[PDB]
Amino acid sequence: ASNIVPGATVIDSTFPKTEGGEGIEGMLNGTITSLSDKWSSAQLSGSVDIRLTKPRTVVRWVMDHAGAGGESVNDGLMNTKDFDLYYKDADGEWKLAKEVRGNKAHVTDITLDKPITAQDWRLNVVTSDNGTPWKAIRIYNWKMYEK
Ligand SMILES: [Ca+2]
Repeated sequence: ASNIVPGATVIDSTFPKTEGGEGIEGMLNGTITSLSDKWSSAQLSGSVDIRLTKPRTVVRWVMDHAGAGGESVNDGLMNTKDFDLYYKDADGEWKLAKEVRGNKAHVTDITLDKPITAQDWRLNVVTSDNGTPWKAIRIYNWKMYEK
């Protein structure tokens, strides 16, 4: 209802185009149905550009990492560590909304410094985990909220 990511389209990414289990769309649907309701990639870093169903004024940004979906629940070794959110401004320029460094938590729930109005948003995964033996990008949901 209030998460405004679901229905978003992928407009660009820096990952080889590839069918198709646990694709990018997995983190857009806002659900944790099962192990298959995430995005996972063997490429340990990269970015995703999405276009929301409409422009939104975003105040809050939530990421459900692997631990939130029941993977490595005890230690969080599979949880995304460094990752940033960018937005495309009115002039068409990408601007940094929020940088995260050193995360280990299952869920990151971040209020933005200020409300940001944009339709196109970018997630950049810098460091995909916290030293799990089975390294991968594993993101259950990318969620954002208006006031
Ligand atoms: Ca999901």
